Amino acid sequence: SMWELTILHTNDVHSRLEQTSEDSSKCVDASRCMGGVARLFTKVQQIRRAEPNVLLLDAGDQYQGTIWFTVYKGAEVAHFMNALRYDAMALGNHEFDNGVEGLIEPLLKEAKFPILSANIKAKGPLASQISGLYLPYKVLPVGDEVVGIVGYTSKETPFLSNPGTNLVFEDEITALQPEVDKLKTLNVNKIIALGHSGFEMDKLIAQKVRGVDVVVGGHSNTFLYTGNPPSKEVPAGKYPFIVTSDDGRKVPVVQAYAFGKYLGYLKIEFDERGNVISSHGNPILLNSSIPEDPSIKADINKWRIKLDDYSTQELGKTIVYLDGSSQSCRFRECNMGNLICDAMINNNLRHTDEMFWNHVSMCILNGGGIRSPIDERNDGTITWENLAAVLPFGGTFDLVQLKGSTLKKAFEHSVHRYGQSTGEFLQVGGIHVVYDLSRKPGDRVVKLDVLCTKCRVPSYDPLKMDEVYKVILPNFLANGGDGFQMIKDELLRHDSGDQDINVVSTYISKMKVIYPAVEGRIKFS
Ligand SMILES: O=P(O)(O)COC[C@H]1O[C@@H](n2ncc3c(NCc4ccccc4Cl)nc(Cl)nc32)[C@H](O)[C@@H]1O
Ligand SMILES: *[C@@H]1O[C@H](CO)[C@@H](O)[C@H](O)[C@H]1NC(C)=O
Ligand SMILES: [Ca+2]
Ligand SMILES: [Zn+2]
Ligand SMILES: [Zn+2]
Repeated sequence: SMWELTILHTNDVHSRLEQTSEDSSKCVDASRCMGGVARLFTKVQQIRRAEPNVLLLDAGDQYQGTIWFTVYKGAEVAHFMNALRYDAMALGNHEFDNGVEGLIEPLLKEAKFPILSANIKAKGPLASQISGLYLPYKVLPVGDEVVGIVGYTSKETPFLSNPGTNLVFEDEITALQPEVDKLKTLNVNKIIALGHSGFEMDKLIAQKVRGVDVVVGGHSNTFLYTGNPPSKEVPAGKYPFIVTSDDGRKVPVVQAYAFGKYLGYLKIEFDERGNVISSHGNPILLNSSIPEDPSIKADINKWRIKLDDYSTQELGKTIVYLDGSSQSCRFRECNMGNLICDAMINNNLRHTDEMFWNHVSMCILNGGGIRSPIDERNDGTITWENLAAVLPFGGTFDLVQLKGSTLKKAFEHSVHRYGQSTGEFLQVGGIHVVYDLSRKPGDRVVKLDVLCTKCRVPSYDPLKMDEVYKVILPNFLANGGDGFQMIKDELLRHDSGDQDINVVSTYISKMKVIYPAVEGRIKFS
């Protein structure tokens, strides 16, 4: 006999509860808007009504991304994931943004579906407090069968969030294998690994973890597609991505990009012993052709009311596209990057009573901290909401005194694994950097000119290794985030500065009309 399972899946929704523009920014032209829970619901229901055996799965990073999360703090996530009748979720690295308390009380206690992570181990007083609220696996009934779903979360989570020192993030493969074996001994022949580690780790899992039939991932924002893709996202491989396992089997790996723009859709065809005979599908583009469900939309609008406080007051206006996309800001100079740094610099110079930092002209900004673009087409209005999506962490723009040799080392770190859309890539201000990627990591920086401080007229002179420089940057980087160990360890002074979003709102309010360009601050050769 045969048994067909349809896996529906989302990942990295990032609090895009409402429908959004093509590029994930705030929705304005509703006729061309995409995604959102209301639209998703409609599509999920069409599938549920057509297919008898269906599972709806999330692979983490529902938390953090828009004012939805700033205001409702995870309660919106639980509430609307419950309304969509999610079958399971894997804990993501952003689910630990508001601490463990901020995971437990809004989400884990209010979610009506199992929330999973096998490689997160609770220790000390936390263990008994959190016992049962998340699980390593869940065995779900699906018709006359059962499907084991085993959870995992990125080992990078303690460096990217706030899980605390009571949670230990074990290696995924080590953590998973006993759980998958345990399931086998419980006569569970169909096993899905749902987790939040990235496409590369998902592939390793499929290869290395005996017993796993399917891997449904997230974290890396990977778009997979079989055929001609329906939008601007460039596929990284076929959907499903077939990994050939060490134990001689074809294991489908899947992911569904990000921002609720696509619903992932995989039909698995199983035998009576839970082996994958075949699988096919593609991620479904959630566009205007799919109507928003009326009930969910009405419910969204009810919850929306509280949020409209953050959209009312126009801070200012842009007359250019503010390119805060991952694809620009992690790979090259992006004008949103330049806007944010110029604001960091400018706002700091307002504090004239402070003697030490009032000629600071140099800025570095982790591109991965830039989380949304802003559109210029509705008279390019900029509200607080628009700004919250760009900078959703709520950190500070701190001030550091760094040696020249430290900065060279940071800019070397900035491109040490270039090509993988990682967040360490540095947007800059008062700095003209030139990379040669043909060279090896640790020696990719061929030119690094910075603005002189001890000079009457500021010009760009070469960074000297033994000179000392004053730089403005996010506290995340100052605290040694994004693997910038050299900053934390080699900084000479570190002063806590102003709140990130306030700095950029204050700047925009001051300027009225903004038009940041790409000027050749970061060049390649
Ligand atoms: O998003 P994901 O697809 O799950 C993985 O993205 C990874 C990238 O995001 C950036 N990042 N990560 C974290 C991060 C932070 N504070 C994290 C943080 C620290 C303490 C408390 C709460 C939080 Cl929330 N602050 C900035 Cl200003 N930037 C950041 C990096 O650039 C990295 O490479
Ligand atoms: C929605 O996506 C489908 C499938 O890619 C496409 O054929 C259709 O034109 C799209 N409709 C829009 C953008 O209105
Ligand atoms: Ca099996
Ligand atoms: Zn994410
Ligand atoms: Zn993530």
